Formats: sequence, C-alpha cells, structure tokens
Amino acid sequence: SWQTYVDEHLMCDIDGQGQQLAASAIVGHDGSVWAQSSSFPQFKPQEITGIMKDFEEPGHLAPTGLHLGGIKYMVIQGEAGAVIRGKKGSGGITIKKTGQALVFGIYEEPVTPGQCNMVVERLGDYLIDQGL
Repeated sequence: SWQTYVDEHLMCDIDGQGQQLAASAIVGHDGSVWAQSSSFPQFKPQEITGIMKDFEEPGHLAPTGLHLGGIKYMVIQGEAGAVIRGKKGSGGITIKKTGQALVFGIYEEPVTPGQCNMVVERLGDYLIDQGL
C-alpha cells in the first residue's frame, strides 16, 4: 500500500517494527503533508510558518521554544538555514530543509539522536538530489 511503502522505504524505521517512539514526515514549505509515518503527529499550519522563519533567521524560535503538534521543544544548536534541532524530555526533534519541503524526525528514548538524524539526513539528501 502507499502507507506501507511510506513506513518501509522512507520514514524512520526503528525496530518494533515501527514502534511508536520514532516518527518522521516530509512536509511542503506550504504546510501540506507529502508523506508521514503512521505515528507522526498532526501539526498546525502556523507551526510550519514559524519553522520556515527560523530557517531564514536562526534562533527566531529560541526565546519562545519550537512547537510542533502543540509540544514545546527547546531550540539547540543546529545548522543555519539547513537544520533545526530541539530537545524535549528524553528525546527531541530534527528538521532538515530541502528545496521544496521539510524533513521532520521526532524521537524519544530509547531511539537516539543519531538514529533519527541519519534518517532525516538520508531523506533530505534524497529530496535535494531529486530537485525537491
């Protein structure tokens, strides 16, 4: 199906298989969902607007926190205009910007930052190399 293909060939695939602890998504710059893991949260349009703004001005979200699905993440050091990172509890969030889209990964213990980040980098490079 489309969603098994998404869960298998694209989104964070942490053992379970697909245990609820890790989730990822590809979201257009305009806030439309291109693909998301079965566990990925619903999010609000203005959360995407604020994230896009932080890619233009890194640290835009730091005083208020970064919100996704209503959850507040503390902004940490990222890569200006390319990657946003945030922490919450035992996990966090990584967002990579591509030409037309954003790649999200959300993780919690025992999923590690490195595990999630490897998937987010992989999907972002795949999109960028397709021209997206």
